[PDB]
Amino acid sequence: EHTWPDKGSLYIATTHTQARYALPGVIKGFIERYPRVSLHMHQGSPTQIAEAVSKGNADFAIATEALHLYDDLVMLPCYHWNRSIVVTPDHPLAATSSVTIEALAQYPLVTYTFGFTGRSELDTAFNRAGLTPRIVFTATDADVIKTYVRLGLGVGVIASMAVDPLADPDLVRIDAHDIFSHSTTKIGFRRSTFLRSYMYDFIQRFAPHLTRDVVDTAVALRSNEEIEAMFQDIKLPEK
Amino acid sequence: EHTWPDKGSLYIATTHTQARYALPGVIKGFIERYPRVSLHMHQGSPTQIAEAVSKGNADFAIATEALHLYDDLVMLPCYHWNRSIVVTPDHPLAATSSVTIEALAQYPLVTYTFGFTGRSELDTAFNRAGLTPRIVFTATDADVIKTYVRLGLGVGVIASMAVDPLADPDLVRIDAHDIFSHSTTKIGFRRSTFLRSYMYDFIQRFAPHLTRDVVDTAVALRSNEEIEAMFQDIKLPEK
Repeated sequence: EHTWPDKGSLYIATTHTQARYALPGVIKGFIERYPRVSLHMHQGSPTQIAEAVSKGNADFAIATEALHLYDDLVMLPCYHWNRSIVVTPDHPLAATSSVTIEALAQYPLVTYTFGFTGRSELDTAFNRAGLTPRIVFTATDADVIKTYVRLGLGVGVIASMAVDPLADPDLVRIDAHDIFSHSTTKIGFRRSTFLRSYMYDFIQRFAPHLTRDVVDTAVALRSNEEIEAMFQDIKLPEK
Repeated sequence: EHTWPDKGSLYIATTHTQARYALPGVIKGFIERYPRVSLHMHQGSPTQIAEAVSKGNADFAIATEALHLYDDLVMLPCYHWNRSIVVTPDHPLAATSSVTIEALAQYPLVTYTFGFTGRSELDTAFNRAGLTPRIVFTATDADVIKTYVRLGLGVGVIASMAVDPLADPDLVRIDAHDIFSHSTTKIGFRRSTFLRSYMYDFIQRFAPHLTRDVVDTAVALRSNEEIEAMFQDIKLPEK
């Protein structure tokens, strides 16, 4: 209908990438739908994020899957995403017909800060291929990464959701989905958290397969591993 | 002339705000001027920044002044900057003729992460006025801060250099220079670092009053305090 009168607060701890490219539409929709809920969002490192909902006052952790770190939280898979290579049109990569990771490792890289927004998968891929990449520029934000790629500092590696040809018309995007293993964005919370109906609403808005029932089943499992296995038959959203 | 053949590396540890709004022009100019220097830049927290040049491999720390943290580095003042209030045109602040900090504290705030990019001065100002601000949104990036201000999450407080009416035409900027004490961006390095001529070039490009002589005098002082006092007669750049 119109709006809910529900009343309460919703504290989110998340990353730049989620805050910037994944959440604004969800949050806009939620804000008009749930007028009397005080929404809070604090960008943090994956460590800070886990700490914030684990020890602090965040209700929800929204971040890409990071080891046994969200271990004592209820973690739910929301969507899969991967990386795009960003270069200038005059870059040797732009000419190259199919670009591999040995071709990519030839160049200085401009990408995410270590342990952020799935850097691990980039590192792991290089380790696996026995290659040592020259990472010269590092940041939390795809925007400045793009800025420095356009100055010729090197080859950008960002999240594909952080690119758009409409808003970055002077760049060349190369999909690296066959180059890196995909990353999974997860939503998480403390088990002791009483899940308000707006909390269910929000979760399902951000992750449609996560209906109230499914969420309730997941908390009943008491393993994040079993929770992820719940969905191994279905194709999760790709972003 | 054209270019220098000089050869070496330049490792910079800095913040988002510097990387995004203060450095790209300097770096572009430096990159064509100093072709054979490998430039590296890694965004980090003020803690990471200090650690990186203090313990790690960064040559230069570029960040706003942060206590006895850069204590065992050579710190040089580069420029002063302050904050702007960012709201939507239909915000009560936009109508208000002169906006004070008691008027501002009436509203939920969208600003920098704690201990970042001069948050302290915002906090200190609120403490001094005996006011407790409702900070609902926090981030390292002015861009997403602006994004969430436009959704009506609250009142933005960013660096003035992070705003432009040309590139953010649908926002209202209010200068808060009489509201917050200014912040000072500083450049810093380890004393044992041999200062290459490109390093002097770069420093002076970023901070014109910091000529080779002046820089050399500053290292001779062996106090960051005396170094800052060297310039107390002149007006530092304002950004």
